[PDB]
Amino acid sequence: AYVDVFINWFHIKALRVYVESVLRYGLPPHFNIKIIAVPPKNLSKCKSELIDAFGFYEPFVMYIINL
Amino acid sequence: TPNQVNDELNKMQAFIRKEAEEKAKEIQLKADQEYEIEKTNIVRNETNNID
Amino acid sequence: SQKNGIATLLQAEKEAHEIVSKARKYRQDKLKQAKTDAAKEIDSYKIQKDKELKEF
Amino acid sequence: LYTANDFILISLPQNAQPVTAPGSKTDSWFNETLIGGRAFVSDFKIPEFKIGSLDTLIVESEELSKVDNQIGASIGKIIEILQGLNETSTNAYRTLPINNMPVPEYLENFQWQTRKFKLDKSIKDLITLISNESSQLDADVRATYANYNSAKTNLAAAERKKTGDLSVRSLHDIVKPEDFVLNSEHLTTVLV
Amino acid sequence: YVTGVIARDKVATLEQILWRVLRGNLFFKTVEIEQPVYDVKTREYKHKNAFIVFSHGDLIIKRIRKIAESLDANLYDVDSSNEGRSQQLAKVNKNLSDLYTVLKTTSTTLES
Repeated sequence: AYVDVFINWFHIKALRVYVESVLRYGLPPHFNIKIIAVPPKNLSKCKSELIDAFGFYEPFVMYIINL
Repeated sequence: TPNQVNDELNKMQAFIRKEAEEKAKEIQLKADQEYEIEKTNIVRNETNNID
Repeated sequence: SQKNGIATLLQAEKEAHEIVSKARKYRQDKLKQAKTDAAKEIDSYKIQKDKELKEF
Repeated sequence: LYTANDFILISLPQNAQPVTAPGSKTDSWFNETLIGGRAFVSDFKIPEFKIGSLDTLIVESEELSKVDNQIGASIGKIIEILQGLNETSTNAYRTLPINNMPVPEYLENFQWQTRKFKLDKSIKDLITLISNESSQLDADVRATYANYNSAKTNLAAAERKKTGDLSVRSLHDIVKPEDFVLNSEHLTTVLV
Repeated sequence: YVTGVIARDKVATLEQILWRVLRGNLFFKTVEIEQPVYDVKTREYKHKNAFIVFSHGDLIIKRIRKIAESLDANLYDVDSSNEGRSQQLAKVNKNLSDLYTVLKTTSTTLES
C-alpha cells in the first residue's frame, strides 16, 4: 500500500496541478511544471527564492509544496 | 501590469470560447448521430407497416 | 484596461451564446432533414410495393 | 543527495520566463532563477487534458484539494502502520520501495498517469476514480491495521493471565486437569 | 454578471477574496458612492461603493452570491440591456416618488 496509495496520491497531485495550471495559468494548456526535491534545509530558502522569481494560498502559478 | 490584466481577460475569453466550441461540437455530433438513428428507425417501422 | 476587458468578456459571452444557438438550430435542422429523409425512403418503399402489387 | 527531503513542485506558465533576475527560462530557470538551492528540478507533461467548464474546473479544483488532503492522510496512516512493524519507521519513512524504486527515483518522472489511473476520459471522472480507488485502498489498509491491533490486544490479554497461584490459573501449563482430583465418586474435584 | 454595493473600505478585501476563491481570474469593476448609506446591518451611515464582477459558469455565479452574502454585500437585479435598465430605473423612480410623498406626509402627521 505504501507504494500503491503512493502512486494514487502522486496521480491525484498531478491532477490537482493540472487543474491549478488550467485555472491560474490560462488556456491553451501548457506548463513548464517541474517538481524539485529540495535539500533538507533549503525548503524555506526555495520558497523565498521562488516567490522572488514569481510574476504573481500560494500566489502566481501553483507552487504547492509536496511532503 | 496592463499586459497581465489583458492576459487575464484574454484567458477568460479563450476559456469561454473553448467551452462554447466544445459544447457546440458535441451537440452537433450527438444530434447528427441521433438524427441518423431516428431516421433509420422511422424508415424501418414505416417499411414494416407497408410490408 | 479593466473596461476593455469587461467589454471583451461581454462580447465573448455574446459570441458563445450565438454559437450555442447556431449549434441548436443546426441540430434541429438536421433532425428535421433526417425525418424528411426517412419519409422519402418510406415513400419510395411504398411505391415499390405498389408497383409490385400492380405487376401481380 | 537530499534523496529523502520534501519535494517542491511548481506549475509556472510555459509562456513567460519566471526569472526575476533576467536569466533565462526553462532549464536556465531551474539552473539560475532557482540557483539558491541549485537543486535538481524536472518533470514531463502528463496532462489530463480533458478540460470542462470554468465552474467545472473550479469545483474539480476544490475536489482535488480535498482528495489530496485525504491521500496525504492515508499516506500518514500508512507510515504509522509501517511504524507498527517499525522497521521502516526506524529508517526514513520515504525509504519504502515504490514502483521498484525509492521515492526520488520514482519522482524523477511522473508518466504513471497513463493507463491504470484513467485513459484521458474526463477530469471530473478521473478525479472521482482516483479518489475512490485511493479511499478503498486506505480503507483496506485501515481494516488490516485494525485486525492486527485486535490480534495484538488478544495476545496481550492471553498473556495477562498469571500462570496460577493467583486469581488467574495456569491450566494451560499446570498439573490441575491431570491431577488425581480429575474425577470423584459422584462429582469432580477442583480447588486452588 | 455581478451587481451589488459594499463598504468602500472593504472593497479591496472583497476583490482579493474574489481573485483567490476562484483560482483563476474574473472581470471586476467598482465605483465609490457619492454619499454614505445608513445600512440596517451596520446601523450607521457608513461609506459604500458599487461592486461589479463577471464570470462564465453558473456555479461560479452562485459562489459569488454566497461570498457576497457572507461579506454582508447586498445585491440587486440590474438589467444588462440599456432599454431594460432604463425601464427598471423609471419604475423605481415612479414608486420612489410616491414613497417620498408618503414618508413626508406621515412624518408631518407624526410630528404634528
